[PDB]
Amino acid sequence: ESPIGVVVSSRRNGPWAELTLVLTPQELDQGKRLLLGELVRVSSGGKDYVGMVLDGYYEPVGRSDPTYTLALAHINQVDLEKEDPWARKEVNFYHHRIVLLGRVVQGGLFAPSTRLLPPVVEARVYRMTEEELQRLLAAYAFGHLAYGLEEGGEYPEVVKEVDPALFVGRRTANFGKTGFGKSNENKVILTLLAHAFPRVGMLILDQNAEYLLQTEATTSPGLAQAFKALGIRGRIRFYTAREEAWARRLKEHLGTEWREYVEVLPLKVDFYHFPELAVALAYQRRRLQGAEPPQYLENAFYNLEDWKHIPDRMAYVYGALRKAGLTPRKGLKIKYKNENYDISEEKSWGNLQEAMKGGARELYSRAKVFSFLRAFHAPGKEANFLETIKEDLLGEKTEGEGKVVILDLPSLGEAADFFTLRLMDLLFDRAVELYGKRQANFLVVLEEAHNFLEDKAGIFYRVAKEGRKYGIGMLYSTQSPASIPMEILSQTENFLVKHLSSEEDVKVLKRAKAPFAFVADFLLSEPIIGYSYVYFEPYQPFVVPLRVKLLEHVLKSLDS
Amino acid sequence: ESPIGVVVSSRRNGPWAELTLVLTPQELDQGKRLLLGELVRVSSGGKDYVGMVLDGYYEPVGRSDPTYTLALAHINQVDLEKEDPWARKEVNFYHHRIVLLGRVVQGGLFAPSTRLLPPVVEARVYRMTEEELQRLLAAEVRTSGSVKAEGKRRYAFGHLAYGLEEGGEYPEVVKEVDPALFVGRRTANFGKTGFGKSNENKVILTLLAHAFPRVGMLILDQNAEYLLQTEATTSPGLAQAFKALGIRGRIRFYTAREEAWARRLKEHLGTEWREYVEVLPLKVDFYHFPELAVALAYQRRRLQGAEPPQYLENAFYNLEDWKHIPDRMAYVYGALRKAGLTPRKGLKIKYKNENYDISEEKSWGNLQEAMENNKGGARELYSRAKVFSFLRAFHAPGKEANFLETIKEDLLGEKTEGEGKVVILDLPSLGEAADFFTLRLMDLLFDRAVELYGKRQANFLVVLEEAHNFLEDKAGIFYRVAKEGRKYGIGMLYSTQSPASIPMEILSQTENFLVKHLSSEEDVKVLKRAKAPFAFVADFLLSEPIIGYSYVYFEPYQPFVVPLRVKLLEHVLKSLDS
DNA sequence: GCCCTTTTGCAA
DNA sequence: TTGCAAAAGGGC
Ligand SMILES: Nc1ncnc2c1ncn2[C@@H]1O[C@H](COP(=O)(O)OP(=O)(O)NP(=O)(O)O)[C@@H](O)[C@H]1O
Repeated sequence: ESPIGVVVSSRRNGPWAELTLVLTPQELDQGKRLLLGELVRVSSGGKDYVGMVLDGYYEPVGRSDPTYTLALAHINQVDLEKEDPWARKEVNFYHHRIVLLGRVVQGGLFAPSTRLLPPVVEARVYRMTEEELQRLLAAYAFGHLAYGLEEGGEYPEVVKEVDPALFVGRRTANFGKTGFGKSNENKVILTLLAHAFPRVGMLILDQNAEYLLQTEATTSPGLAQAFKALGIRGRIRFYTAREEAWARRLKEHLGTEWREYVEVLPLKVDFYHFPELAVALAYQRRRLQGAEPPQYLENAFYNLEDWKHIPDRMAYVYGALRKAGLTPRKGLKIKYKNENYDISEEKSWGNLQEAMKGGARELYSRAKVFSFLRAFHAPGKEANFLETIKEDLLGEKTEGEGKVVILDLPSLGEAADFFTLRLMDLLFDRAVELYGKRQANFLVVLEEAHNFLEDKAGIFYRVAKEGRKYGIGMLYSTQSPASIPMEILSQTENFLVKHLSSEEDVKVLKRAKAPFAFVADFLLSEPIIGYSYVYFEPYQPFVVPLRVKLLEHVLKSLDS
Repeated sequence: ESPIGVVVSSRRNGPWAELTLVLTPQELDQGKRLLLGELVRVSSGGKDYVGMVLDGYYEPVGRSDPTYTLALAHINQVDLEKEDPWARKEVNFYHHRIVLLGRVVQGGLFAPSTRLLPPVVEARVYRMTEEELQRLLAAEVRTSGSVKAEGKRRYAFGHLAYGLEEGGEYPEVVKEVDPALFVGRRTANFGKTGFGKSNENKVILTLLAHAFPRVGMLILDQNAEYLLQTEATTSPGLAQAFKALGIRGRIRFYTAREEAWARRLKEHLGTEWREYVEVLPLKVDFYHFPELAVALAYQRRRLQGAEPPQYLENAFYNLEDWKHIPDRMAYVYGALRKAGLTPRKGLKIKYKNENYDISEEKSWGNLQEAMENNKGGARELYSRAKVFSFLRAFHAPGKEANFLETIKEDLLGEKTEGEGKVVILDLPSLGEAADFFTLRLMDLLFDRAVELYGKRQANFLVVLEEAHNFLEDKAGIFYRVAKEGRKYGIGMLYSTQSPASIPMEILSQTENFLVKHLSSEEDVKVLKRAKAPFAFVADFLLSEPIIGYSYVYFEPYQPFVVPLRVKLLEHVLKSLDS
C-alpha cells in the first residue's frame, strides 16, 4: 500500500525511460527486496505505468566510507547488527534501476513507452498485486507467473489462459534448446484447445512419431492418451502406412474400445481408380521440383478428363500404369479395340502389349515416369486420402466440428516431403476458393519448421505470409531462431521462448522484437526446464515469464 | 508568452547546434512539461529558430545531495508537496536538450541549420502556438530573395501529433498537400501490416482522382482491397469513394469472377453500379486471337533460355501473312483444337472449298481426315499441337476481348487520351499466372510508352504491393520502370513493409516517404542511411507501434520530417463534398 | 548448382 | 535426313 523505495533520478536511455530507486536500511531490515525482472507499478502525474527491474548495485549514500567502516568493524570483531546500530544504519542502502514499458489504456490496449519523463520528486514505485497482474495478463490455464526459481517469486494464481483468438489465424513460434519443453508446451495448448473450444481443427505433421502414442519416459504422453483421459471421443483421424502395426499398438494402451477415440486410415490408394490423380501427381512433382513439366505431361494433365470417354485412349493410360509396375487387382478387364484383356494375368498382359492417339501413346511409351507412384499404390483401396483430408479439415459438414488430423510422416519413407508439399498446396487452394463463404478455422502444427520455411517460393512460406486472411493458424517449432528467416520472424505475432545457450540466437531474437532485449541475459545464464518467456500481440506486447504445466498434471487436474 | 525555462549551455554536436534547458521547481509545480520530439521556438539575438526536444535527464543543480535529501524525507513519511517547501525547491529541477533545425525568413523560406551559436545569457525558449505551427508547416526551401509560388489548391492530409500522449495532438494544425507531388514521382509507403497503409493509399488515390482527372492509374490489387470494403473493416473502397464524389465512367475492373464481383458491386453501390465500374474478363478466346497464342508459346521458351524451335519462330513472324490464306489458317485452328482448346459453338473452318464445324465431333473427324489426306510452317505447327496444351488454363470461348490490348488502349490510347481511366487488376483470380501476366503487361506498356515519346506522354501511376518482391531484380521490368519511368511521365507508388529489401539505388531517388511502425532494426537503419532527416525519429519508429500514425517527408524542399495522424477517407470524402 | 552435350526415338 | 522432344551424365 506504500512505495517500496524512493526515486532519486530518471532519464531517457535510448528508446526507453528509466529511473533509479533506493532502498533504505529500514526497508532492508524489514526484509523488503526487488527481484531482477520483476514487474512493478509506477505512479507519475496521475498515470500508472508498467515497469521492470533491470539492474541492482551497491553505492555509498551521503558522506561515508563503507569499505573502511566495515573493514574496521571486522578487524575489531564487533557484531554489526547488535553492537553498532548507527554504523549499520549508514551503509545499508541499495540501488535499483527500473525501465518503463508503457501503460494500459481504454479497452485494455497498451500504449508503449512514453514521451513524458517523470520528475523525481513526484514519481512513486509500488509492488503490484495479484489482481493487477491478473488484469495485466488477461487483458484453462497454460502457465503461471514466475520469476526464476526464487522462493516467493511464484504466483500460482496468476495464469495465462488458452483462447482461440490467440492462436487461430495467427503465427506462433516455439523456441528453446533440446529437452526444455517445446513439445510439452505444444501438447498442452492443443489439449486445452480441444477440450474447451471443440470447433477448432488441427493438422499435425508428426515427423518423430510422438503426437499420438508416447510411452517412453523421454517426453509427455500423446494426444490419444490425453483424449482418452479427458473423455474426448471421435475427433482424431490418424493417417499412416503401417495401419496394422499402429492398430496393434493402440489396443495395448487405449484398451479394447480404442476405436471410440482414434480412427486409423491408410495412406495408400488404388491408382487404377484414380488415373487423373496419378497424372496430376506426376505433373505436380516437377513443379515442386525445379521447373518445366514436359509437353506430353501437360497435355495429359489437361486432357485426361476428355480422354475418359474413349476406351482406346484409356487403354494406354492403364497400360502405362501397368508398365510402370503398379499391381492391379485380380480380374481387371481392359477393353482395347474390340477385345477384353486381363492385365493381372501375364498371358493376357503380353497379348495386349503386343496388340497395342491424342497423346496417350506417348504417355504409355514413357511409363517409367510413374514408378514413384508405387510408394502410394495398393490395389483395392479406392479412397483418395487427399480428398478425405480435404473434407476432414475444410468440409462443409463441419461449420464447427473439430477434427485433429495427425499425419505419420516417417511411414512414407522418402516420399514424405513431396506428399506434405502437395497436401499443403491442395489445402491452401481450397481455403482460397472458399473465401467469402466460410473460414478455414484450423491450425497447422509444424515441428522442426526450419526445414519447411527455408525457400521463399515454398507453399509453407506462402501460408505463413497469407494464412491470416483465410483463417489458417500456424504453430511452428525450430529449436533456434537463427534458423528462421528474419522476414517470417518479424511478422510472427506470438512468441514462446525457452532457454537458448547461444548469443547469436538471443541477438536474432531481440533484433526481431525489441522488447526481447530485457531477458537475453536471463536466457543465456538460466537453463531451467519448462520455464518460458511469452509475448502476445497486440494485447500483451511485453515479455512475461511463465512456469508451464506438465501434461500429466494438466490431465490429472482437468478431471475436476 | 513567457520562456519555459532557463538556457544554461550551448554547443555544436556534429552538423547541428544544440542547447541545454533547465526546468525549475516553480515551472515543474505548475504542470509545465516538454515532450520528446516536440517543436519549440528559440529566440536569440533577435532571431527566431525552430528547435526540437531530443533528450531529458535529471542532474543536480548547485551544491546539493538529492539522494540523501530524498531518502531522509522518505524515511519520515514527509510529503514533499505540503510539508517541506525548502527541501522540494532544492531538488525539483529537470534538464532537456534541444536541437536547432533552422529558421523561417522572408515569405516562408526555410534557412536550414545555422552558422551562429547562440550565447546562453540571452537565449530564450518558448512554447509554440497553433498559428505559429500552422505557418511553420507551410514553409519550404526556396532559392533566395524570391517571392513565394502561390501555387494550386491544397487539401488536408493529416494533423500534427506527438505519439499517444494526452495534450500531444493538435487537430487544428494540419499538413496540406498538393496532389501534384504524387504525379510523375516515386512514393514509398513503409510500415507494418494493418497500421494504415491501405487507408493512406486510398486517400492519395482519391485526391489524385479528384484534382487531376487527366491522370490514369494501373493498380495491381494483390489483396483485393481497392475496389470495395473488405469483410474485415468498413473503410470505403475506390468505387464507393468515386460514387460519393460523383465521378462517372472511370473504373475498369478486370477479373475472372465477374458474376461474384457484379453481385458485390450491386449490393454496395445500389442498382446503378454499371455507371461507375465496368467489369471485364481476364480470359481470352484464342480462336479470335491466334497471334496471342503463338506469341505466348514462342516467348515461354525464350524467357526460360535456349533457342526457340524453327517452326515456332517462323509462325511468330509469319502468322499475319498466313491470315489471308484460309488453307494455311485451317492448320492453326486445327492445332488449337488438337491441343484441346474448346471452340465456341458453331465455329466453322474452311479447308480447300469445304466448310466444317469443329465444334461437332463428326465434322472435326472429317476435317482431320481431309487435313492429312508444305503450306508454310502451318502444317509443322499442326503436327506438334501439344505445344499449346498449357493455354487451356487461360482460354475461354466467346470473349473477343484481349484484355492485354484493351488495357494498353485504356492507358495509352489517342481516343481515350485525357480523362485517364483507372484500371484495377484482380490479381488473385489469376492463380499461378498472376506474376507472369503482370510482368508481361508491364513490359508491353513500357514499350508503348517509350514509343510514344514525343506525341503524347504516358501520364499514369503504377500502384504496386509487396514491392520488394519485384524491385529486387535489377534486370526486371519493374526495376527499369522505377529507374526510368519519370522520363515518360510514369509514376510509381509502392508499399513493401521491409525497406531493407529495396535497393539503395531505388531508395535514394524516391521523392515521397510515408513511414509507419517498423519492427525490424535493419529496416530503420536503411531508412536512416537513405535519408538524413529520418535520423531524429529512428528510436520512436522502433519502439512505438501506433496505428494510424505516420512520419511524412516530401522531397526536395521539405525542411524536416513531420509526424502526422492521417485523415480517414470517410472524413476526406465529406471535406471534398463541401 | 547450373548450364552443355549425348543417345534415343518419333516424325515428315 | 533432319528437326524436335525428353531423360541423363558431365563439365563449370
Ligand atoms: N513444463 C515442464 N515441467 C517439467 N518438466 C518438463 C516440462 N516440459 C518438459 N519437461 C521435461 O522435459 C522432457 C522433454 O520434454 P520435451 O517436450 O520433449 O522437450 P523438447 O523441447 O521437445 N526436446 P526436443 O523436442 O528433443 O527438442 C520431458 O520428458 C520432461 O521430463
